[PDB]
This record gives sequence, structure tokens and C-alpha cells, in this order.
Amino acid sequence: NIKSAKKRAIQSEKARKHNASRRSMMRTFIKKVYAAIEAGDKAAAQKAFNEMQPIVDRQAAKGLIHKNKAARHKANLTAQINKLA
Amino acid sequence: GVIVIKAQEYRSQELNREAALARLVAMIKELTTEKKARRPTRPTRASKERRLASKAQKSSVKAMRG
Amino acid sequence: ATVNQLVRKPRARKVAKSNVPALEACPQKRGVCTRVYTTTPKKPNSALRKVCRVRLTNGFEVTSYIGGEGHNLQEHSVILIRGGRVKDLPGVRYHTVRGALDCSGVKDRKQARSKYGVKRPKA
Amino acid sequence: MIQEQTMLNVADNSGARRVMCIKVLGGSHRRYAGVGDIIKITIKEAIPRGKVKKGDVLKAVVVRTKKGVRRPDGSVIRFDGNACVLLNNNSEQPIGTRIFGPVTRELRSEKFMKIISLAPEV
RNA sequence: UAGCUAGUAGGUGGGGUAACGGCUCACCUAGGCGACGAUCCCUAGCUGGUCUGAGAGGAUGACCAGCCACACUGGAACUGAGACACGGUCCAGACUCCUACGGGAGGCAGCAGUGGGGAAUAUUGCACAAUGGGCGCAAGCCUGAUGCAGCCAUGCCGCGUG
RNA sequence: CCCGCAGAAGAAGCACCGGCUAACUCCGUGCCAGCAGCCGCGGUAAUACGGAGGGUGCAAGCGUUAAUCGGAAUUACUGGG
Repeated sequence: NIKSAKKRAIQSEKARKHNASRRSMMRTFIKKVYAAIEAGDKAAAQKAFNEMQPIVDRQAAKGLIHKNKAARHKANLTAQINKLA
Repeated sequence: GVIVIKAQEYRSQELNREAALARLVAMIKELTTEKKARRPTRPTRASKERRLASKAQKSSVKAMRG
Repeated sequence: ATVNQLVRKPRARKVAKSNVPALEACPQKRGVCTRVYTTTPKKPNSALRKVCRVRLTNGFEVTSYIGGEGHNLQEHSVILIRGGRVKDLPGVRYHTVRGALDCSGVKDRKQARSKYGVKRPKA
Repeated sequence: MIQEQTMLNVADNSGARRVMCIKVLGGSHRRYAGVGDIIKITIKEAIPRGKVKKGDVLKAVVVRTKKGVRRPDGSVIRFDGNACVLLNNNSEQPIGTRIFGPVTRELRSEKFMKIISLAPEV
């Protein structure tokens, strides 16, 4: 099995950990958002939300995130924030 | 083939002695007898009897050509 | 014909049984062919039909007829089997093909040479 | 250090699982058995498609001992099990191929170098 | 083969996927399915069609074509438009291979070929001429797909042996 | 594919032949040996066994075995008791 495709493994592993770092980064901001949600402070949560807003978009446009999930997160949270308003 | 016999049914030597005889020589005799012959047995009159069953059937079965 | 239960229970078509349990889809089978002997036909006949017990490659043990006026079988020397009854020996349902793997064809035959596996004498 | 009726485990892929000592070869009235020695054993547990069956008797050489073996310096290597590998009952040839679990360094005895080559560690 | 089932039946809400959904959880409700056959067991890839038959039907599904499924066994995920993947990777397992005994390699249900099994089924051939696919504005470049030759009367058809 | 050279030169076996089912006699072994899809043939004139000649059928194939359907209204709805 002497093939040049063996480079596609090491190349992909570089991309694997790269997206991996980007993935948990998103979850952290969600937990940052959910933190204030546990507290109930709307302004703090609003601050938490407005800080990750520009981040999720630059990850949505980067190709790692499809538009749907990006739009979905902005929906549920903000509506729930109105509950904690 | 070490043929071993043990005799315990008696008190004296001579009786345990003679009992060992038949337990050996007769046991030798019984283990030597075998089947012999007679096979096969041939039909004597069936070779005559069956003739009727064939000719009676052949003669009667002649109702064919139309 | 009381079509009501016909819908409840359709016309149960009987399954077509076999005649050669040697092995379906397999026209022929090889066997070690042990036990070489001869028996006697049924009531209407009188002869000495030579037969053999055959252990199949399928694990089965069948009895077949040795067709010919001269054989060279030795309780071994694998042969080939085929379907076909004789209506003379109750129990047999297979024929043994002369001119087989390890069983020569009959010697000194002229007619039906395609049968008995005997090669046509061109000389 | 193995003796009579000691239940061992097979380290090869021969087909056995649970063996039992029926006799330690070599030397008259010898009691124990070193980690790199041979003993007559039997099969008390085997897999369905194994090359050998239950109740069969043949030779085998031990490899791992819970008592372990010492070293020329003084250090010792104990195991958490007692294992062995099957041999040819008349030619000493190891019938099993894939050996599991590490073996000893002292077994560089040429007749087991075959085993050491297929041995995983040590 | 007579009762079967408990994320199983549904609702609310969080989460989750490209997207609907017990897809996944928390709570409430105890229901749902079953003689028009459930569950359980065995068997089998499906269809267009193919063989036969007056028809209705019975059998079959190699090959030409479309769909699904698998890639040594089983499990998993990443990358990516798209796989949770034949000629990628990681783990476990089984069976082989090399050795420098440290430490690594291997997956023909791809084309040929090999052993075995079996009643029985072929060359370890030539080339991108042709059609098609992959990169590029373009030129070229690659392909045992494919196009051909060979082995065999296996079948269909045709002619000859005056 | 088309054209020329050429000795009629280099090119035929297989099954069956009692009825079903086209197609026969003689000799040999004599319920022995053997044939057979079916019924059955064979005990010294065997058209069925074996050989020979002749005949019939088919054809670069011919027989045998295996498989499905049909015949089979022997699963009958078409179309049975």
C-alpha cells in the first residue's frame, strides 16, 4: 500500500486539533453565557451574549459552523434572556 | 498378554489352585472359540416358483397394440 | 369454492419433493466409494447386481449401482456419481459412471461408447 | 516454583486455557520447577476450534510464575500469574504461535529463542 | 410463535442535527401495539426484468441497468460539499510476516495469479487509438475503468467437409 | 472487405432401432451375463442382453445427469370435490 495518500493523514491531523481548539472555544462562551443565566442578571448575560456574538459569526463564516446552528443559538438564548429580563 | 488370575474363594492352597486352572485354561478355551461358516444359502424352488409369477404376468400383459 | 376461508387460507401448493437427495444443483458428486460387493434383485428378476457404498463429499453415505460387465474397483479409488434408479434393487437411486476419475470404463464394448466412458477405438 | 496439580494459564494461541501439572520432568523425585523448565501437563479447558482437546496430555514449558525468578545480582521478577506454553510431546517444538504476556531474559537458550522471537516483551 | 413493549405511548421545556422527531434528557400522564397475525424463529439482497405458460399465474434475480448494504471481525471519530470511508487513521480481536530480537509491517468480496474446496469455471497479455473521469484561463499529465488479444464447442447464429 | 495462385485437395461423428417413439435381421452367451424414463425383456430361433451388418434421428455437436415451468383442471380466482 505504497501510496502518496499517507500525507493526507498527517495533514488532516494538523487540521483536526486546529478545529478542536476552535470547538471547545465556542462551548466556553456558551458556558459564559449560561453562567449569567444561572445568576439571572440580564445585563451580565447580555454582556456575555454580545461578546460571543461577533465570535460565532467569524466561526460560522470560517466554514466550521453551518448557518443554522449559528442562527439557532442567537434565537433560544435571547428569548430566554427576555425571561430573565 | 500377561494373563493374570487371582484366587480368594478358598482356605487351602489346592482348592485355590484348581480354581485357578479353569479360570485360566477354560478362560483360554472360551476366548479361542470363534464363528465358522455357512453363507450364503441358495434358493431351491423359488427358481421354479417365481417362474409362474413371471410367465403369468407376461402372458396377461399382452393387451397393448391398438 | 367457499372463497371466504380461501382468503383466510390460500391454496397450499404442495412442495415438489426430490428424487436425488445426493445434492440438489450438483449434477454430479465425488465419493471415496468403499465397500465393494454384490446383491440380488427383487421378485421378478434373478441376477447378481454389483453395488457399492459411497461416502459423499457432502458427508452422506449412499449406495450406488456398478454398471458394467467388468469393473476395476477396489473399495477405494474415488469415483463420480449421477442420478438414476434401477427399479431392481430397493435402496439404490444413483449410478456410477464407468470411465470415472479412478474407475476405468468397461473393456471390450462397442455400442453406446459415450456411455461407460469407453474411448472410441479409431484404430 | 511449580509442582503437582498446579493450575496454570496458557500464554499461546494454541487453543487451551486452563492446564494442570501432572509431572515435573527431569531428575528423580524432584519437587519444584524453575521458570525456564519443562513439565508434563494436561488440558482442563480448551476452545472449540483449538488444535488440541480437553484431557489430552503433552509437554509444555513454563514462562511466568507468581513466585518469579531472581537475577545474578539479587533482583527478582514476580508475576501476578502462572503461565506456560505448549510443546511437542516428542520434539519439544512449541505448537502455539502467538505468545502473550512478557517472558524472562534468562531464556536465551536457543531452543526457546524461537519463543523469544515471538515473545512480546522482555 | 400468543400476548409483546417501558425512551417504550404522548405532552411540556432545555439540548441537539442541514433540517422534523424520545434524536437525547427532567417532570407529568399510562398508555402503545395484537388475530386485517403482534412479538418470536427460520429463510432471502430488492426492482426493471429473465425462464416458462393460451391466459391467469408459477419459478428466478448470474449477466445489462437503477437502489440499498459491506470492505479481514467488531467499535469509533476526524477531515471534508459530501464518508462516520475498499486501495486513510485510532482501539480491541483473530490469523500471517520481517528482524539488527530493539522495533515495525499486512488486509486481493480491484485486475491477473496461488493454494484449498468443489461436479465445475480461463493469461501472473498490449495500450490510453476510442469514450469517460480528476487539475488548470490553457497546454499537458494519469487510469488492469475502459478498448482489444488469448484459454474453453458453454450457449445463439452462419457456412463448409464437393 | 476486395483480388489472384490451388491439389478436390486439409475438415464426421453421437444416440436409438418391442410399445410410448421414426427405424431391422443374423450370430454368440442361455433367469447366466446384462438392459432399463415408463411397462417390463432374459430358462438354447432373445427384433429390448452382447457383437456384426443395415436403418432412423441430430449435427460440430450428440447422448447422460442436475434444475424451473409446462403437460398437471394432480391447490381447480381463471378452473376440482
